[PDB]
Amino acid sequence: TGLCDRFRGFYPVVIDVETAGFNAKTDALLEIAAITLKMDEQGWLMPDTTLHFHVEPFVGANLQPEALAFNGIDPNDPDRGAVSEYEALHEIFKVVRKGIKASGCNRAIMVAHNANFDHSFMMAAAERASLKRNPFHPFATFDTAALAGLALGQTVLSKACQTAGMDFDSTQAHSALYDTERTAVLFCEIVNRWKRLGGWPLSAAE
DNA sequence: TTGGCCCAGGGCCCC
Ligand SMILES: [Mg+2]
Ligand SMILES: [Mg+2]
Repeated sequence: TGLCDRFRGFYPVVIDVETAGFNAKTDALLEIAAITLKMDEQGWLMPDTTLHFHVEPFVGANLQPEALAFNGIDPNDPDRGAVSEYEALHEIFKVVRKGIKASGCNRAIMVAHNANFDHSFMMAAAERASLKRNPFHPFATFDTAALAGLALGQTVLSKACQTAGMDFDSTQAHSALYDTERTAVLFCEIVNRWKRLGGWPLSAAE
């Protein structure tokens, strides 16, 4: 009933990014939050550690106005508190490598909504900053849109949360911290409901 | 417990 036995040794980490566009290679990463997970004694999954950073646009990054219109971020504001892609990701990777070790996992896997998006941005930022020993799987993800489709019959984040019996706020939507937390709680509830229904462990049904 | 965008009104929701 250990975390390391749940996902074949993958350590699931919830990620949401806010960006200045849809292209991971050309558009600025502006914000990232990460939430690691843990299992209790009863084997229920739940949020553990929470990290959140404002990110300084990389050298030569594009900034799409419509993106900034959508997320309401201003990369010029000297008050936002931005750090380098190197800084935010170094911190995230350190906390993650520590969680992998403590739980006896061997690799992290990104949990995110329409996960290829956040995965592509984090990987692009890691490559730019030349971070070595990136603990995240280089192509596998746990997409909560697909998981919600299965569990809840909904793929839109806000709707999936509401369908799962969670609160989800519009006026708080479109900020990394809130997004990541709701996503983490959605993922945990999906995993936990599968367990409550006797789908896990694989021996439980019989 | 989406308001606003994008291809008048409908449907979309990873920025
Ligand atoms: Mg968001
Ligand atoms: Mg997102």
